[PDB]
This record gives sequence, structure tokens and C-alpha cells, in this order.
Amino acid sequence: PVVIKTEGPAWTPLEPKLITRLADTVRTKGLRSPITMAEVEALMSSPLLPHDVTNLMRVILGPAPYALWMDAWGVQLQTVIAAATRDPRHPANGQGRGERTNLNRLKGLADGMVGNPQGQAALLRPGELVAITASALQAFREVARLAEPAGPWADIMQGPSESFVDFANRLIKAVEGSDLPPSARAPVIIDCFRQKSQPDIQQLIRTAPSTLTTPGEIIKYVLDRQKTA
Amino acid sequence: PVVIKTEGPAWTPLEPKLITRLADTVRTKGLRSPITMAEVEALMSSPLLPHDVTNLMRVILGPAPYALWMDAWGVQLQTVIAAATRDPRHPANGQGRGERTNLNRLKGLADGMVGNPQGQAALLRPGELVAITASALQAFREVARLAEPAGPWADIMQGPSESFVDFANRLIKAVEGSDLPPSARAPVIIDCFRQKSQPDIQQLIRTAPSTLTTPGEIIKYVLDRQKTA
Repeated sequence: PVVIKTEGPAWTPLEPKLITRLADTVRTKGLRSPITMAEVEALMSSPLLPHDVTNLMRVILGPAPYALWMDAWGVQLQTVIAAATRDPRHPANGQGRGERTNLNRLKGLADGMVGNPQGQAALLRPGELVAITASALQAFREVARLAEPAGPWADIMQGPSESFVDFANRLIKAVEGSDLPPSARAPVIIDCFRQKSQPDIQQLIRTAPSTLTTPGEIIKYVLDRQKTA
Repeated sequence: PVVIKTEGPAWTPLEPKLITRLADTVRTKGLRSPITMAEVEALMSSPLLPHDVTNLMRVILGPAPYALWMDAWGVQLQTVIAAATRDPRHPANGQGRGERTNLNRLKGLADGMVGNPQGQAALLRPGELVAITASALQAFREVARLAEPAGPWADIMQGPSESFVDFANRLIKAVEGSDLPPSARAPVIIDCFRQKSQPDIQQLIRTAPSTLTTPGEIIKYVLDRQKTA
């Protein structure tokens, strides 16, 4: 993090207490939990310098996820630089050709920046910072989606002893965290409620005097009329 | 029983045939059955003299219930005499202090009454007779409620082989013949139908497309849709 003061942009590091709490969050909840992504968005609020994001991912991520994240961050930054050479009005670019932003300046590899966060904060633009930050966030999302797969939705059955809300949670999780289009999730969730969800609940849904046309309505109906046991 | 004729109040005894039938009714049906209380109300129609009620309870009740009934009758007569000294306009009392009614006159222990029903019928007032009769009826009710408890309602389950109308009869009996307020019997009966009444009928009541808000409606619904077996 940088503070743009009168003397110039002064760099302030992130608290190691927040970083330790975020690292333990990633350690217990995993990379893909919505609470973890919310915490990352929180610590991704102010535009960070390449040094900050690099050290942050070095600390919170293990070695192999860190390698994957470096790869993904490079790819996303390259897409950004292609869009930048496709539009001279990038908030990282300038009007003349002398302000064109090279990947050495984005990854912090340019002259006067390697290993020095103060000089980094000096030469970098705010548009550069926000582009780097958005790129790093998208790369984190990619790596998180890659490190742990969503479980195959079509293999999910309600166990003989499992409750129905746990089964519904697991199924909705695996269906929404999958490769289906957004407009195909609700019908699939409904038809999986009807064919999975062991034959007692199957018959309970089948003999519904009303027509249930939404996963929430099916869940409410089943929770009302379920066999207390 | 007394007949207030021109010569004076002449005492007529109750038929030993009616008394024998009532005694056998109490012997087979018990003290608390509504048919028994109706029969007692029937034989408690005309105002009886202390001799009549005393011999009646001696014949129809066993020894221990008769002791209990003597106790309860004394207590109720004492409450009556307290109300009488609290109001000089009692139909047993008179206007002056010389007509105040003592418990010896109510229990038949006063002078000219001990063991003689004719003299009893002579000196007693009709208000005295009706007060004695109501007191004896209330005492009989107390002793009947005391001799046999209502079964605990919260321990009633529908047996595996028992029909539903028998279970409903037993449950409504035990709930209405208990210490609950009158305004708390219907909700308790409903919630006991729902949680007792073994899981087939439990699920039958649970999956009711209509909302059942009365024990009679629940009974009708279950009798309609019950599994004939």
C-alpha cells in the first residue's frame, strides 16, 4: 500500500497481523470458500504495488499454488498489455508513445524497481496499480478454481443417514461451481432433487399437490413434510 | 325422599331395586364413568334427607370410598355453613338468629333427628335439603376423581396393533380428565396426535394438504385416509 503525500508517494506495508489472519483463513477454509474470497477482496481494497501482492501471495499460498498463481498473473497481465496496445487511452498508458507500459514495469521488473518498493511506488501510476491489482485478483480466482475441483454433480447421492439440507447444500455447491451455463443450473438442481434424494424424499416430491418450479420451493416443501427422525 | 302432605312431611324411602341397579352400575362401570354420574344425578333428583344420602352412599360405595366420601361431605357442608354465616339470607337459614343452621342439623346429628328419618323430614327445611344434596353430589364428584386417577396424558402412545379411534378415545379421556386448564386441551390433544400415533399416522397427518386446527378434523382426516388393515 502507498500513501500519496506532499513529498511523494510513500509506501506503507500491510499489517503482518492481517496477513497472518488471512493465511490461517486460507489454511483452514481453503482457497475457494466465499469467506476466503471476501477476505482477499478486503485485503485487495487499496491499490497494491507489485511488491505487496507478490509478498502477500508468497505468504498466504503454498509453493505449488504460488507457482500456479505466478503463471496465471503473468498471463492476465499479458492480456492487459495486449488491450493496452489495442487502446492508447489506458489509465496505465499515456498519450505519447513514451508512456507505453511494458510488462517489466507491471511485474515490477523495470529499472529502478527491482526489489525496491519505495522506488516502485514512486514511478508507478495509479492506473498501473489498479490494473495490476485486478489482474492479481483474477489470477487468484483462476488458481483457486484450479487447485480444488468442484465435485462431479451427476455423481451426488443423498446418503442413507444424511439429512436433506446437507444434501441440498452439497448438490447446489457442486452444480453452481461447475461448467454448466448459468441458465441451466436451476433445472438441473430440480431434476437432481427428484432423481437423487433417496426414494422416501423422491416419493415425497412426486406426490406434491402443487407444482414446484424452483429449488427453494422444493426445499421448503420437503422441510415442511419431512419424516422427523 | 319426603312427600310434603297435608298432615306433614312424610318420608318415603328410595326403591331398593333402583339402589341395587345403581350399586351394580358402580360395580361394573366404576365411580367416574359419565353414565355412573348420570345415574347418580338421576337418583339425586328429589331433595334427600341426610338419612337417605347416608344410606345410599353406604350401599353403593365400598368401605374406603365411603370413608373418603364422609370426609369430603363434611368439608363441603362446612364450606356451606361458612357461606351461611356469611349471608343471613341462606335458604337454609332464617331471618332471626334462632333459625341459624348448625352442622348437627345438616349432618342429621341434631336433637330429634339421630336415627329417625321421620323426625328428620319433620324439622328440616327444603333449602336445608337441597344444600345437603348439592354438598353430597360435590363430595361424590371429589371422591370419584380421587379414587381413580386419570392416566398421565404425556405417557400415552398408540400401540403397534391398536386402532386409531381407540387411541384417540384414550388420549382425549386422559387429557380432559387431567389438571390442565380448559383452554389448553385442544392444542395439547392436537400436538399429541402429531407426535404420538406411530409414524405411519404421523406422516399421514404431516402430509395434510389442508391445515387441521381441531381434534375432530384431524380424526376425520385420518379416518378417511387411513391404511385399511
